Amino acid sequence: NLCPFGEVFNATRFASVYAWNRKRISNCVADYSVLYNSASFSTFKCYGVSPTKLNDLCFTNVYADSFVIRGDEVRQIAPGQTGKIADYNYKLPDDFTGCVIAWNSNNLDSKVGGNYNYLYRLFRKSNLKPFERDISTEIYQAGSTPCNGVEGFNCYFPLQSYGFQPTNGVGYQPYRVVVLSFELLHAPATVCGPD
Amino acid sequence: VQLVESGGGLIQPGGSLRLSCAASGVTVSRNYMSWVRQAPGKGLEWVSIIYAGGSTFYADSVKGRFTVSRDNSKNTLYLQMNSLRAEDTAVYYCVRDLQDYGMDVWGQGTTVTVSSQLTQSPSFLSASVGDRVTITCRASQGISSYLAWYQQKPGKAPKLLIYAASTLQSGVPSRFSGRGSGTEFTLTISSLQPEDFATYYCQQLNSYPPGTFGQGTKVEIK
Ligand SMILES: *[C@@H]1O[C@H](CO)[C@@H](O)[C@H](O)[C@H]1NC(C)=O
Repeated sequence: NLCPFGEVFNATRFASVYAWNRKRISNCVADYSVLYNSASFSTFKCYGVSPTKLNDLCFTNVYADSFVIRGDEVRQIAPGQTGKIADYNYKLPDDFTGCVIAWNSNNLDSKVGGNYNYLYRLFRKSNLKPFERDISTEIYQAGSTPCNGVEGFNCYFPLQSYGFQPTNGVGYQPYRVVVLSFELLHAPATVCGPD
Repeated sequence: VQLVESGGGLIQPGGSLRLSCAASGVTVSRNYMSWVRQAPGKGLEWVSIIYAGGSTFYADSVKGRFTVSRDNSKNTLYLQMNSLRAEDTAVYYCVRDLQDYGMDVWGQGTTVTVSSQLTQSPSFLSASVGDRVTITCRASQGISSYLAWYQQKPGKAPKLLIYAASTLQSGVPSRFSGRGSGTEFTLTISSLQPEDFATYYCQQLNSYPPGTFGQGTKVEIK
């Protein structure tokens, strides 16, 4: 059977980037060219592999990470980047093998007066390691006095909502992102390109 | 809570300075910390930022020449300023940067003298005590509610009034209000008081490039 890419790419809602979703894809035929040839994706950037060679490769498993961020932040979903998203939300490794796919989702993910459902981690003390996921919601201590679960001065809830309104400039508009990654072990290959 | 800048002075072009910002009541290493400067008679210009996790970013006007850094054991922020130019002349402010919630803590500034988009309307306004005063800030694209307002009294550091376009900063008098979403934003002072004669700045939050300020509206007597 064909790999269930539609479940990922056509999901009604995407995850918040701080709580980014990972879907394991396995035991199926992947036709990557159908993704790469699509006029839907404004970003389709592979690292450590060329898109036109994917259909010729077999992997143990494939993984699809997905989430929403601002247009201006899509550039952070790449090896070697810094900023609030790369540092505190979703971190690719410096030498990455995989593909980053993104498309404007203003028609789905903005709302008149604002869609506030999509969040990002604004406050964190240190950077994420590659592929780390932090879903904690402890009150963030910004001074020397402990917060003890109470918000206030120097005591901040660590997540913030994007304000996605349809009239936003493109850099402030929501983008849906899928990062494909590939796994090769001393195990049977379960995801190959079409025969 | 205070930020105390030092290290400024009078120098010729080509020289170097190091600014220090000693913090108390906020922890430099746990915060976004920015440097913002203001040339004499001009508006605010964001210079650099350092993240809690260590990332640094710079205005194009200073890239390659300035370096922001910190010493956690001294709770101190630094700005190393090399290859200084006449146009780097300004007061340099240390600020604690809350991003979506504006720049809420400002130092008093240190003066550097080197010597051999958001549009506010009007640029100048004359008013009387008790007047209702409104100032408008217009963005070049839709920015939702990503706007802050600041007041800067003559000789003083700016003070945060409003963030998220309409949220009153804690401790700020209720006669200040902000409205707007999208491209057009207004600050209203419901009954102007003698202490309210100042210059007001809007700021586009989480902007690209970072730290976009309007050019300021000066509210003056009569
Ligand atoms: C998503 O839905 C569209 C419209 O039905 C379809 O053409 C496209 O192939 C789907 N995407 C995937 C990855 O299956």
